[PDB]
Amino acid sequence: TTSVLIRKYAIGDYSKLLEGATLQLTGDNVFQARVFSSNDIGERIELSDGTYTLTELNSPAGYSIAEPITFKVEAGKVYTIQIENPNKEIVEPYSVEAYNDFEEFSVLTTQNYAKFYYAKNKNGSSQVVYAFNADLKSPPDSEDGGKTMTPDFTTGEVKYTHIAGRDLFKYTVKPRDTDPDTFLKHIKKVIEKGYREKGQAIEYSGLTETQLRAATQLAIYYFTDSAELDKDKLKDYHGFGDMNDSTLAVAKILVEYAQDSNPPQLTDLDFFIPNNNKYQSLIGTQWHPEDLVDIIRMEDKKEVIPVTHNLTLRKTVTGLAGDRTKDFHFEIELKNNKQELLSQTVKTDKTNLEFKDGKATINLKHGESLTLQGLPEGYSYLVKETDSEGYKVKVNSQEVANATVSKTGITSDETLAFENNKEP
Repeated sequence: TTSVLIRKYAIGDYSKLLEGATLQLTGDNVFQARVFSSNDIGERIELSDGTYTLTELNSPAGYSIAEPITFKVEAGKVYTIQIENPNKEIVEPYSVEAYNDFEEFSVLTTQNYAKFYYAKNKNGSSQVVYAFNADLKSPPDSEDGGKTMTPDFTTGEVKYTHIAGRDLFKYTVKPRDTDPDTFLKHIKKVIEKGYREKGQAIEYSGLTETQLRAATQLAIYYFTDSAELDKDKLKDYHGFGDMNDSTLAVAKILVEYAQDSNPPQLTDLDFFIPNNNKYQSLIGTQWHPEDLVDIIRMEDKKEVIPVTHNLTLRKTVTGLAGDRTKDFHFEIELKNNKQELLSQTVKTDKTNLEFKDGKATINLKHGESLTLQGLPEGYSYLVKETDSEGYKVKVNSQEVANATVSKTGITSDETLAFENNKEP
């Protein structure tokens, strides 16, 4: 039976796992549902075949609650929606070494390439690897072929989590593609035709191993950082001015092959993510599935606009025939900044309010009010008083025939003062 780890990550920052999220895992077989706190390495569980569901009961301060993940365990494998689980990672994260071999020398034209990146395989050998982010820091310098590494000044030793390169789109900063799967194919085929191993046959006449590696790396950038393969535009671009014309031409051949319709011959590649977000993620040239186990990966959204707002409803009844102890009812529909219904709990000065598919219902009598709290920037409301029968209705002193009002793009606190009038 199947090993899984439940790991909580923050969208956009994978340098460590996101701790203190309250998580619940639910199934439907003979399996005991359980609650736990997301932690720095993952939650290890051994599971029988069946269908399970991970739910976030709530999130660390400053994060949205994520959508529940449903997955199925079958015959030692994990499936989700239907595909086979793409998240395969090592058990001790940020434990793999990668380094830039600071003492290796070989030029592009006039100047040492010096982007000689490697990750250490479990058995001690070194695989060639390539940067995925052209502006972040390279793997730590080693002066002795990867046996010792310069630490980072602030976070210390920089090590990496080894994952299967699937779903690599999210680590790109400025990619050309918009389809994740298309993107992945592009990447695997660049690697397919580029430099992978010491002493391999260089299909391209007159290039050194190092010049191919440079070509390969620039091709990756084409796709990951939208690098323009043009000698003019490259003059000052991370040392690629020193790239001669034929070496550049190969880089083009790699991009053009990858863009073509052939399936990738590579099924899978190692990928590495560093424990410092200013450093670059690395795409490997080899594939080592022995160490990788299934991860149920849930990604929490950083709360992007820390500013939140209040919305107050009031009821006042007037005229000689107005029932001051009638409960008037209000249907409230909220949509967020990006035009999406709110399926979440909401805080008030009284008891809390669950919103189901953008909606919720409250009531008030003459003199009662209710303040909603902590609604996002750019939110919009639609609010209706549902039982106005008999009463002339004004909202913020405006006659409102169908007892309904709306407002989009709200950048501050807002008030809806309903008047219910009934004269005899």
